[PDB]
Amino acid sequence: IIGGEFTTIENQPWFAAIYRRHRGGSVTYVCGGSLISPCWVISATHCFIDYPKKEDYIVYLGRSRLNSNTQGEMKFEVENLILHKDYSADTLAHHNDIALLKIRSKEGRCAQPSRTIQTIALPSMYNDPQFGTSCEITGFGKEQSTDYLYPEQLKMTVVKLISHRECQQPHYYGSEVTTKMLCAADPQWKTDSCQGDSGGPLVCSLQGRMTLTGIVSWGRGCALKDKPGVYTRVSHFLPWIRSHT
Amino acid sequence: GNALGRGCENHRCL
Repeated sequence: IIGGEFTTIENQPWFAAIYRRHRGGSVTYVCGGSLISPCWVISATHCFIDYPKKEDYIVYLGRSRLNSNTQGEMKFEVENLILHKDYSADTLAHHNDIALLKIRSKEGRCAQPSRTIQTIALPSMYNDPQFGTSCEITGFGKEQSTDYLYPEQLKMTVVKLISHRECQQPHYYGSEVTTKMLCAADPQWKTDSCQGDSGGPLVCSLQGRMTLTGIVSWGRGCALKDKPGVYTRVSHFLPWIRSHT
Repeated sequence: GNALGRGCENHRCL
């Protein structure tokens, strides 16, 4: 997250931190995710496509820090890694960028809700907030493009949803952004998601309910003028999510 | 991998 605010997991209790174990025992951070039911975390296919081996991955819930323990945190393995069959990537745009991770503890249990671990509501069909709506994003991704390490503390920021018409302008993304994608950015281009935030939530208060409207997917650079963050439009994928869970 | 932005996390060269 470029700019924005340091946060803690109680403020973002659906947030899932996903890491990959390497041969030799080193563990690196991959991407964010969101808990949509006790056994299911939703993320982005692009985070796993090149290493699609579910045994490699560790998922934490209730975690506020990248490489230290948070009280109440819970550690999981991936029982099922489900990537979208029609995923593809162009030069900038990623398509069908959505993935589900069925999580289980070493004892075979799913998440136990607490003050720091909660599910986030899915949106209803064809129901997204109006452009101009302010929504939040959360993640452990880069704070500046010159960063070679991720921040140790979780971050969040607030961005505004941008219309499809605006996002398809020639100086934005033209026809590379589709109706299955949502653009969001800061009017001053000072805050944005960045590399490492992918897979994480774009949450909007929708009819008084905190809703998983988007999943961090792609964008040109980070907090670059006329280059919004692009998010998987979760509301388009409800049948896929329902069939695979 | 590559450090070319959102979309490119955890990628493999070749």
